[PDB]
Amino acid sequence: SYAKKPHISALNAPQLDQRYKNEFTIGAAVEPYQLQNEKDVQMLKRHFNSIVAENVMKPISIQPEEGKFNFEQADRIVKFAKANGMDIRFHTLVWHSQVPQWFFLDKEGKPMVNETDPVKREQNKQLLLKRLETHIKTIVERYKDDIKYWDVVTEVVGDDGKLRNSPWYQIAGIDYIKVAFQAARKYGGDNIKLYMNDYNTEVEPKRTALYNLVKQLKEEGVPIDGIGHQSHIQIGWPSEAEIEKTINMFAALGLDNQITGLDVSMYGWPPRAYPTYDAIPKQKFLDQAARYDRLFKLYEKLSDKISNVTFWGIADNHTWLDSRADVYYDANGNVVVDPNAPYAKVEKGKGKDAPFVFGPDYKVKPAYWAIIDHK
Ligand SMILES: [Cl-]
Ligand SMILES: [Cl-]
Ligand SMILES: [Zn+2]
Ligand SMILES: [Zn+2]
Ligand SMILES: [Zn+2]
Ligand SMILES: [Zn+2]
Ligand SMILES: [Zn+2]
Ligand SMILES: [Zn+2]
Repeated sequence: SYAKKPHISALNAPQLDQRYKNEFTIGAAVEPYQLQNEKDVQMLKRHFNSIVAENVMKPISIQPEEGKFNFEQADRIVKFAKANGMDIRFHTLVWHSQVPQWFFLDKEGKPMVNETDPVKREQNKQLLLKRLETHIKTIVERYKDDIKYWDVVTEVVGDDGKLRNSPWYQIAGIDYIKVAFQAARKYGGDNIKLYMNDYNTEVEPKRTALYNLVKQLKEEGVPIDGIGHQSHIQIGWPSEAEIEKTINMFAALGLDNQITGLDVSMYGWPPRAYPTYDAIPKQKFLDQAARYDRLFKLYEKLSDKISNVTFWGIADNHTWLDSRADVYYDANGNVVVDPNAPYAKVEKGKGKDAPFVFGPDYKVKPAYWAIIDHK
């Protein structure tokens, strides 16, 4: 939506959070070093009223060894948020990735998943659940008065619609999920909001499996306040109709919905990326802008069911999507972006994606104009 609107500096542009302030908060995911960078600091102060840690609040960053709690990096994000009146989301108490291996070792240092004895497997379950509770307890006791929104568990449903068979599930079964939420509520109180977080929440069979899991846990009294939709999406997929169906489905259970990791990739899956930002054709940005136009119009339509929309980054110069931006080369060394075309080699994670409404020079993209307006 609109290429005649100028590529002005985002520090001079109408504030994104103020545009949406009655509909939902607008958040950004950050690393502590960005709080020491003038442009990123000015971007966060100008456009965002919610914040989340890209990495420093994941389990391995918080307790990389048992009894070793590293809160300094997370503290810096909390301090910045409080000084600027930003909501805080905690990502994340429990996850099968970026999680320290000491959790899943038995008393003799051996992997719990390998235990054959049912008596010892039960002891390992209780040990893991005790470690889980202490991890959550320590974190929540420190941050309960500062952080309102919590991703308690992340990605616990597999893309096959079964519970993800992580070491958490192998060792302790479904109880690790129940214990995670119960501990967060116990040590954090009734005012913090507890979320189950996942990607491809729009996609069956994961969507209905997520729905059934949360419905069952809540019937058993497990405290779950909402769903965190990572929303790592493409220009085409998933459709707005299916996003709407998903939000409505979980809202019918009385759940809040938060969009926790929004980025609109320029590519399909697996991605065939351009090697640089400059090589991305202008038309891609127009296609992205129209997708963003439709997307935020739908979020506004559903604003009574969505409390927050967070982008997984600030501006196009820094995005985890670059780690997936594989560049395919044909036999002559020319870049191949057509998903079906011949190619000879791939350079994994070497290309550039462009997923936000702010460009890598901190100037606004056509996607910005598409969501700042009221059309
Ligand atoms: Cl309004
Ligand atoms: Cl990253
Ligand atoms: Zn309004
Ligand atoms: Zn603001
Ligand atoms: Zn360049
Ligand atoms: Zn709302
Ligand atoms: Zn990053
Ligand atoms: Zn619009």
